[PDB]
Amino acid sequence: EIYHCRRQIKYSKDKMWYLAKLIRGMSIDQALAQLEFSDKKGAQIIKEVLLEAQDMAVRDHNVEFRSNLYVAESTSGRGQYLKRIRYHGRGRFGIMEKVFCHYFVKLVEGXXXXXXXXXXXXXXXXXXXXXXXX
Amino acid sequence: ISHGRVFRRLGLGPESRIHLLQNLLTGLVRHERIEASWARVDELRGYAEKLIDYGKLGDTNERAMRMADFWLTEKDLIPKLFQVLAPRFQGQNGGYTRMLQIPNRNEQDRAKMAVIEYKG
Amino acid sequence: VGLIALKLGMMPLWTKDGQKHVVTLLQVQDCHVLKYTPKENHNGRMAALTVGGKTVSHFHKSASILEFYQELGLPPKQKVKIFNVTENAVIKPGTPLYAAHFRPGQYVDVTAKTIGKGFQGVMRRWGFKGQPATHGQTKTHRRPGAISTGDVARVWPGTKMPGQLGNIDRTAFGLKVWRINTKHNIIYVNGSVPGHKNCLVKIKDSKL
Amino acid sequence: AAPKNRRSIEVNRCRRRNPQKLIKVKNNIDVCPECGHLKQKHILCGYCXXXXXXXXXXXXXXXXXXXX
Amino acid sequence: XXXXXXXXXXXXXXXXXXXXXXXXXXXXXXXXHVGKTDPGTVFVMNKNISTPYSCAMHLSEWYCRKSILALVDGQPWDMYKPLTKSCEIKFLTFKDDDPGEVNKAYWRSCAMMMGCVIERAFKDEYVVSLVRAPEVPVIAGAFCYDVVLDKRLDEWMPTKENLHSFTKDARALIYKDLPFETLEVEAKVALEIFQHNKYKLDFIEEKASQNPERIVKLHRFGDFIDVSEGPLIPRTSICFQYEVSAVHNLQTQSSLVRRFQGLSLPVHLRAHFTIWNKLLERSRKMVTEDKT
RNA sequence: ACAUAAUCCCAAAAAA
Ligand SMILES: [Zn+2]
Repeated sequence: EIYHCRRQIKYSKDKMWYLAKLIRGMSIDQALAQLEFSDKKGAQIIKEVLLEAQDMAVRDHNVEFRSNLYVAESTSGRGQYLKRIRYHGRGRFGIMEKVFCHYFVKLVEGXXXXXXXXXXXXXXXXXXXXXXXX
Repeated sequence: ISHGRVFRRLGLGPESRIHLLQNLLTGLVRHERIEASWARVDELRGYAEKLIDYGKLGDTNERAMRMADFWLTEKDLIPKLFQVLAPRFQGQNGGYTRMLQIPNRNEQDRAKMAVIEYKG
Repeated sequence: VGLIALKLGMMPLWTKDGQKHVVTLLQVQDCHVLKYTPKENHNGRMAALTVGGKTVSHFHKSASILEFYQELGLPPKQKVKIFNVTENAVIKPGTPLYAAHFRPGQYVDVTAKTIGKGFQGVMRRWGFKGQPATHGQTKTHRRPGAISTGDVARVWPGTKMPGQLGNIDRTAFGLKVWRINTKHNIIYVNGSVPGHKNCLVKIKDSKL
Repeated sequence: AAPKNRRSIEVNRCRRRNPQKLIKVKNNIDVCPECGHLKQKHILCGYCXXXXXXXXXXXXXXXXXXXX
Repeated sequence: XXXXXXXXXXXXXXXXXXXXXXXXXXXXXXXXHVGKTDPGTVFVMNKNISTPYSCAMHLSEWYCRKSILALVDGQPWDMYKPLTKSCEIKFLTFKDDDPGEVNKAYWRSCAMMMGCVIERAFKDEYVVSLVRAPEVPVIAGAFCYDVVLDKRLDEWMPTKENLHSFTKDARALIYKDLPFETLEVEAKVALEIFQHNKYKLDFIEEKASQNPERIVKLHRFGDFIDVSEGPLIPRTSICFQYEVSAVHNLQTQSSLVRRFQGLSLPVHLRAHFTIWNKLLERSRKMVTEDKT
């Protein structure tokens, strides 16, 4: 498995998670194209992370075929918070919290296989007949 | 309501809109091609065709003359418009002011970019 | 007895009596009977009335739509609608039809799509008076004001409030037909018709 | 107005995930007919065009500087 | 007929395993692939019987899935065509200005495919008997599949529902996603496998013996085997749809020949259902023509 | 004869 991580980078975790779930389960190529033409602040960063992950995959692991690489797991954690003073009216100060995001990428070789297909009639006729016999 | 209405706003006043059109048309006739937002471009098309047609009317004619002087203040644009750009489009009717799309977006507002160009 | 039409426009007419009459024109492009569905409990049978533009065939793609047009031997059509026929004696198989089907002096009902106003305030919808524009009134001018009473917490279902208006089906009743043109396929109908010109409308037999 | 009580995790997740549908993924990817590079659909390439537009801008600046 | 087909498939699998073993017996080789499709690309690997499609996979998944044909040293080849030593690899696709090669390959793949389908349907009923004739490609956009049948099939008429069922089974095998195999075999073992088919025997004996190359390429799809002098369609996912248009009966030298013909869909794209019906009419008319 | 939706806790029933 090929792991890559980026910490102490300042971006919205909730916003980066949008592009993080986007490439999860998807193949390297499709994820690359997506992140390239995806419009957001996380697009560039996650693109860099992916590119570095591919470079590490090729150089360190010495992978024979690049097409056998896909994205198995992607996650976004929260780092330290920078507290800033936001000046408001009537002599009151609010607390502006600048967040941070630690991006983690876990890659596994082999062809990507994901099936979300579920037959309704089969699952119903099986679960009902098994629940009636229990 | 927006029902049956051309002549968009784009967050500018009437004078600001007209002046914007005059500036974009200035750059367009000067450089023969320009890059701007898709809305401003699509809006600029018709006015460009209008100025071209006004140039096609006549050089000696006063109506076309004062119209051309009204929209374009610059003294450099008019002779290049009438003597050079106009006679090549003489045969064309709707064949000028082509619009194309630009692959990337701005780093700030991510505004959709488009280019307007006359036929060479 | 009825057919699907297309709103054309309006214009005044002058009767020999000298009385002015404001009428609207309903144009008939094409009409064909597609499917005939018999029923029992409803005590009536349904027929298919269809007005095509023939252009939409390529830009509108569906399996069932195209297969329907092809298997029925029907040319490409823009609008397919249904009509309820109570009388079983007047029911005919699939046939093309003309705008001569209507006669002058007959009162008809017109079903069409009302003009969409988009998102509209409490005004222009339920026709509320609103608040005054003066005398210390602050930002209450177009506001609906109070809604419910302290007794009942929740507001009653069906309460009048600002929202989307128009773009829905409406039927106008009691519209007299002054005259019809077969060759030009034009229908002269006295009254008002829902929606803008070129929008699909429906001419049906009224109830009097 | 002010919130009556603190939001539970479940409501937050169900609100921030399902209805927004995250980011809907369509296919914008198409191969450039010229250089064969991957670019956006219904749009000019970002490889064989931007360089030619910069060369055309430099040629227009050189022609405008030579004419003056 | 099932035992003979299973014995022929087992003998063909054993002959393919023996030929592959004797040819790949030396696993030490140098394969260098260098060339510009897109700008320049330079790669060096060590393998025997190297596949250029594996190099397409080496580049990326995109160029891999978009790979149709492989141009090597100026000579067009299939993506399954083995490469040796130094080679210049180019990727040819349908959208390119040279549709000819992928078109011919497409028509020959379609002929083969139904070559399997008809046989499988004829394996459903033991009553029928099938003998394969040679296939005739037509650059006009047509392909003619020639065969002969038992007397019982000569007496019984080909009702419309039949051909519809053949089409359904064809699409069935089309979404079944079965990979094509490319084998290199001698004319002898091939003669032995094709013994039950007279026309193919005559084909190999007459044509292949005059050829200096004793190495013949057998394309295997499922339990079906076909002889091809040219490239084959990359996968079963490449072909979106298929149709059976019509048949013909030719009389030559007091012999009857039954020729089936149909059409194919390139790059998994169809304009509409209307133009599809139009394509049916066009297909049948092109069958009526029988170009030669 | 009082003011949001009914029955004096469901539905009904009958007159040890
Ligand atoms: Zn390009």
